[PDB]
Formats: sequence, C-alpha cells, structure tokens
Amino acid sequence: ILSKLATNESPYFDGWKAYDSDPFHPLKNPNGVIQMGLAENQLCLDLIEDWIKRNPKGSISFKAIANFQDYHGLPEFRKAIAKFMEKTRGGRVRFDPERVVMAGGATGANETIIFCLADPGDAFLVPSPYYPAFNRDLRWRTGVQLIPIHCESSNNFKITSKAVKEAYENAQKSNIKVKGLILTNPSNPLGTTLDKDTLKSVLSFTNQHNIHLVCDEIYAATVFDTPQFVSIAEILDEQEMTYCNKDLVHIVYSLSKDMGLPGFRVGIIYSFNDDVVNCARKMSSFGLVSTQTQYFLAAMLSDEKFVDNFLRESAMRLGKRHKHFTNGLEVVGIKCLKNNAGLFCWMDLRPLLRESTFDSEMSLWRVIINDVKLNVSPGSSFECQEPGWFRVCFANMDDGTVDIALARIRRFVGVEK
Amino acid sequence: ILSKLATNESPYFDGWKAYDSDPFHPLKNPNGVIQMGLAENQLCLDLIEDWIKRNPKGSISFKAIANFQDYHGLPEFRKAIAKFMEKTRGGRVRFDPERVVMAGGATGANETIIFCLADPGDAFLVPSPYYPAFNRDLRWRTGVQLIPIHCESSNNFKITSKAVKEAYENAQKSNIKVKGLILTNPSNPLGTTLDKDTLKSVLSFTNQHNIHLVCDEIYAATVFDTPQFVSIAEILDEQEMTYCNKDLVHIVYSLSKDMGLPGFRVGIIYSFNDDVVNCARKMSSFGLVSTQTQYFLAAMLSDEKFVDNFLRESAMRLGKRHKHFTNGLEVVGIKCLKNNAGLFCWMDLRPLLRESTFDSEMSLWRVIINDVKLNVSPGSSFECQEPGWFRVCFANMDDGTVDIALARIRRFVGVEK
Ligand SMILES: *Cc1c(COP(=O)(O)O)cnc(C)c1O
Ligand SMILES: *Cc1c(COP(=O)(O)O)cnc(C)c1O
Repeated sequence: ILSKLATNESPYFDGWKAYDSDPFHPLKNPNGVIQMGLAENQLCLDLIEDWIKRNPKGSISFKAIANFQDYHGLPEFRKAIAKFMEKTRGGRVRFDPERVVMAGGATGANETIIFCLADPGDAFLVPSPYYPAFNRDLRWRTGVQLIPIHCESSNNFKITSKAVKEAYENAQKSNIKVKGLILTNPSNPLGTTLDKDTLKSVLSFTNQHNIHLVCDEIYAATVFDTPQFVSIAEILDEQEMTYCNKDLVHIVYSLSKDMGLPGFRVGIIYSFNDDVVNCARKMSSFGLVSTQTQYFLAAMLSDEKFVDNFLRESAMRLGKRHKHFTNGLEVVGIKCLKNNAGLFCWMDLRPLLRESTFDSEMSLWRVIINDVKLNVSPGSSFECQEPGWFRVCFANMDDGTVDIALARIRRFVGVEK
Repeated sequence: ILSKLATNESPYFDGWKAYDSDPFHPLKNPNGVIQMGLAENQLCLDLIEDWIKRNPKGSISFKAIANFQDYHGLPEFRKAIAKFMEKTRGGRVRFDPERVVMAGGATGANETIIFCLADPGDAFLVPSPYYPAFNRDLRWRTGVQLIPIHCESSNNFKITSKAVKEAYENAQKSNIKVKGLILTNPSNPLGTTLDKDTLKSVLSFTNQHNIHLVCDEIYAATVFDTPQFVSIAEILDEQEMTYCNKDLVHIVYSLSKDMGLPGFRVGIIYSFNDDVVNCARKMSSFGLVSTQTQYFLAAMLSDEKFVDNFLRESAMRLGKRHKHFTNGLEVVGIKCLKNNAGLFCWMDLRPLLRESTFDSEMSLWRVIINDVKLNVSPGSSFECQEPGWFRVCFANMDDGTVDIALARIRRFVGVEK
C-alpha cells in the first residue's frame, strides 16, 4: 500500500519526447526537433563564466561552509540576495535580508508559501494563462486547489477587476475557502510586466477581503522594454496605499530566470508577514540552498560592477533577441502579444486554426512538433481559455538556431493557404 | 489568516541557547560552553581539504550544469553515490544508480519517504530513544503520526520482536493504521549498529503485515568497531529471505553524518519499490542538490583512493576519539552504552540523579549546561522512556577540547560524592 500521492501516479508531453527522441544539434542532427518549450535564459552565461574566471574566482574556509547548517544561511547570502533584489527593482525599494528565506528553487518557494497560507481543501485564485507547474507545485502535496481568473486576447490578457471579483464571488457561492491569489509578474506565458494601477487594483481587492496576495516576480530582471517592472514591493512604498495589511503580502523569487542558474536551486521567499517569514524558514530546512552555492552567490552578487553590468547587458541581449524573433514572425505574417519581458513570447496561431476548438489547436500542435519539428507549448497547456496561442521560447539557443527555427516556421505558415 | 501549520507555531533549547551566548574558544573564551550536542563529524575534514588540492575538476561545462535540471541529476552523480553506498556497506551488496533519488538532506528524504508511504492520519512505528527531528520531519507537513516502541537499558536498548508486536497491536485496537516502521541503523542516539538477526526479525514481521520498513542508514560509514554494519539491502540478498516483498523496503541516506557535509544538503532516497522510486523522483523537484555540489561530489566520490583512505581513516579517528573519551569517563566511574558507531555516546548519568523522574534529569541537565558549561542532550529529548541518559557528541572538536570537557566532568563528578 503506497500513499494516495504516490498511488495516484501524459498528453501535453508529446513535444517533450519528440525532442528527447530527436534533439537538434548543428553537427549531430541538424534536422531534429528544436527545443523551444523550456523558459531558459542562456543569453548571458558567458558573462558569468568570464566572472567565475577572473573577477575573481569565488568558489572553493571550506570547513565553515561545509559544516554550516543554519536555516538562515550565510549572512552574506541573505545580504546579496536582498541587494540583488533591490537593483532589480531599480533601488525603488529596499529589502531586509533578515527576511530572506531559502527554498528548493521557485518550485519549493511556491509549495512552501502555499503550505504557509492555505489548508487542504482551501483554494487559491490564479489568473490564466498560468505556468502549469502550479498545478502540481501549489496543489500536489498541499491539498490546496486552484480557481482560475479568466483573461482574453481582446484585452491582451490583462487582469480586470470584474474578472477577479467574478471568479472570487463564485467560489464563495461554491463554499470554497479562498485564502489568496498568486500572480506572476512579469507574466508567464504573457511575458508582460504588470501595470502599476492593475497591481493596486489587485492588492486592494486582496486587502479588502483580508486574503493574501502572493507575487511570483521570478522574471523581474528579464525586462527589456517599456513599461518598467513594478514590484509589489514598490506598491507598498506608495502613499495612496500606506494603509494596506502587509500581512497579506508575500513575494516569491528564484535565480533561475534572471541569471539562468536553475541548477543552483535558489528559491527565495520574502514575506512582509513576520509569522509567515518564520514558518517558511522552519520549512526551508527541507530545501536549503547548498552552502557551497550560497558562498558562491554571496561572492558573485556582491560585485556591483558585475551585478550592474550583468543586469544592463542581460536586458540588451534579451531585447536584441526578442526583437529579432518578433520581426522574424512579422515577416511571415505571425503576430505575437506585445511583451516587454520574459524568456518567451505568446504567439497567436489563431489564423491557422481550422475551427476554433482546442482540438483544432492540438492538431496544429501535433504538426508543429512532428512536421515543423519545433517543441513549443500549446495554450491549452497553460489553461488558456481560447485556442490558437502557443508559448515559444527563444532564450536558450544560438542566433543561428533561432534563425533556423524562424526559417522552419516560414515554410510551415507559407504552406498554410 | 495563516494556515493551521503556519499558525501552530523552547524547553530543550537552554543548551543550544547557552552555547550561542557563551560559545567556547581556546583563546577568546577558554571557558565557554562546549558544543557536545551536535552530531557533526569533523574528524576528517582535513582529509577533504587535502584532496581539494588535486584531481580532477573540483568545481568549475558551467553552462551545462548551471542549467542542468533533470530530476535524475548529473550523469556521474547517481553512479558515484551508488559506488559510495557500496564501499560503505562492504561492497558486498550492489546498488543501481538508476534507483538513486535526491532530496534536501536526510530531512527531505525522510519527509518525502513518508509522503510516499503514508496518508495523513496514518502512523509509523519508531523505536526509541529516537532522533528528535523525526517529530517534525516525519509528522509536520505530512499529517503522519509516530508510534514509539519501548526500549530500556536493561537490554542495552535493543529492539525486541515482542516490543514491536505490542506497539503494532496496541495501535490497532486504537484503530491507528500503521503503514510502516522506520529504523535508524547505525543508531542515533545509541550509536550502535543493528544485530543482523534483529534486522531479519523486524523485516519478517514487517513483511508479514504488509507495512513498509524504512531504514535511515545515514550513519553507515561511522562504524569504528565490530560488529560490522549490516545494511537492509544486504538482508534482501540472503536466500533465507528471498520471499520478502521488496515493495515494502526502503533506505534513507545522506552525506551529512559520514562525509561531514551537512551544508551540502545531499539527501538520498533508495527504494526497492519502482513506484516509490518514481514518486520520490517527482518529489525531488522540491529539494534537489545543487548541480554544483553534484559536480564536485561526483569528482570526489569517483576517486577510489580518496574514498578508501577516507572511510578507513574515518573509522580509526572516530575509534581513537570514542575510546579516549570513554576511557576518560571511566576514569571517574561514568560509563556509557557500549557502541561501535555514531559521533557520540549514550552516557549513563542515572547515578547522579536524585529520583528516577525526568524532573531530576532536567535538573541535572541544567547543572551540566550552566555550571559545567557543557552542552549535551537530555535523554528525554529523544523520547527515552527512562531518565538519566544523555547523548554527548565527541566528533566535532579538537583533542584539546575533549580533554577540557572531560576535565570539567572529572570535576563535577568529583564534587558530587
Ligand atoms: C521556469 C519557471 C519557474 C522555475 O523556477 P525554478 O527555480 O527553476 O523552480 C518558476 N515559475 C515560473 C513562472 C517559471 O517560468
Ligand atoms: C543527522 C540526522 C538527520 C539529518 O540529516 P541531514 O542531511 O543533515 O538533514 C536525519 N536523520 C537522522 C537519524 C540523523 O541522525
């Protein structure tokens, strides 16, 4: 007899294996599937390598980091993260390192914050489309459930007050304890930063009902165009809202996107609620960052010229690449939701859809992965309520590869009417 | 409004507290409380630093590892762990790197293996005295309960098949669904390796009631005297036990205790159940070892010479220290449970008590941690059913410190009769 969790254990994985069974490689398999489904940021690893070399060395006082095992981590780590989080939000706000908490990547930060704010049975509101890991991350071992907040293309998938309320009030009508709402800002798969007002309109609805607002700002430093990224933190430093319960406000973070170090498993939880801060720290012991990696990060994120050079450079490349991939599709007549951040773009393949069904959508998908041989992500995968949208990632390959993927798309669409 | 867990939150911390305030140190505080309550293994860190000055690439391919994020881990990591797990258990039984799963230290390994085996409300049998962290690790976020199994000093704290049946049936009459039994072998705080025949018994009864047998063999490579350490994996290999169902047997391991690298968070789950293996893997996303620590370790553990000398040296240093420490305590009449493993000894201070009540043990405990300035652990914190026993860790300090500590003890005992 295994537990229910293990005992209760594949459709959207089609592109996943199509890739694994035929990965594109310039020399080994130049016609294989090109991985465009993982939101990875490798445009600036070279800059990190240059650093790990000379400016200075950093990684290995071994005994100290080898035996250190406090749920608080190395002081410099906390300081560096808080420091790094600051520059990311244009110094517009400050972060108290004593509040910095660790988790096994954003994965663990998410599961932990949920464990800290909701009981099994309770529900959390999530705007859609939304990162699918949530379905497991926020729901698998927490028992908590999800309730989507509708979003259309007609308004660029913006989060509207009416929609936030409608979803919420329906839950009450369904006797479902709603304890919070979890945003992703910058957005995934939308790749767009949230409008200052929109955030206030959410925090307020959140505050007005004493429910928590969990901001997943894991894509903060991947902004590359206007508008500016507005942290929920910055909205807690504004007069118009000096009277908001800071107990219902939590931020989730990681170093996976704006430094591309997912393997380092650097999950961060920054609560404004002292109690939550603690529980998350006690829970942080199940997913503590490696002292070796902590030591490595403290040193690295402490170099301002670097942390300041990296941030600026990283914004450039991402923009340089996004624009290219954007013009690339504008050429063959493909439109994307306009975005300013992230490691991907929300592609509109609606004009290729026969009818307007998710089935029609999945078929187009089977073609892109078997015949176009590109592994992209189908909108229905992010719980998108309208067929035709596909998330396409462009930050994990060469310019050469991108242009190929672009060339392949040219033929597909070209032969589509 | 936080969750029940977050809201459901210091008696035995006077020791950890005292130490933090008046921390011992040869020059700047020769009379600070000595840290003898942490099971840290520092006797061979010098061995690791030495090694760190050679072959191969101790720590940098960077883009590859910085981005590698497969729940399976770096290619060479699983194999290294398995080869290490073999050298450990004699090299007599074999381990399959494909079945090796990560977790955040033993802490994460433990919580996960329970998440996989029992549902909230279910219970697990635990011999006592036992590892206090279990009370959080095994029950907090799992809704699982622990059921103690009686052990006394009349029989050197051995687990008797009678004692096991009693807890099992006692629990059933009360309608508690026992889903498994979790051992610690080598033992914490007893610091003893388990009698092969005893394992064969626990496994028979275990297999005979369809409940899981989880083994925390986190202390496998700290044996410094006979008998030899017998892994449950070896038991699954004898002819006399061919019909035991391998679906119900599992191993929890880590590098914290034997390798002295707790800050590395190298938790390992090794299940003989293929489903558990799959589930545990899905769960590893929450607590994965850092690709950097993985790389480093793959390189260290892939060095047969280092590994041989390390294990061999560790056994001798832990052997020289343990004996020296016990011979000192005997000089003054103080005796401990006879052990061949661990990084501590089960000290019997029953004759320094006033009454066989935990109220006397705690009275003495304070004396020991304020006036003698030694931070140890009171038997009752290990759920030990009889007062007077204390766990005293002797593997993290210098030879100089141990004698200082012994000296303080030689005194306290002196002025007590
Ligand atoms: C990629 C991604 C993550 C992953 O963060 P990890 O630290 O690697 O677990 C989390 N959230 C979103 C929205 C992502 O796109
Ligand atoms: C020390 C210990 C642990 C903790 O292992 P970590 O890797 O440091 O988390 C777990 N279980 C037992 C029985 C221990 O002795």
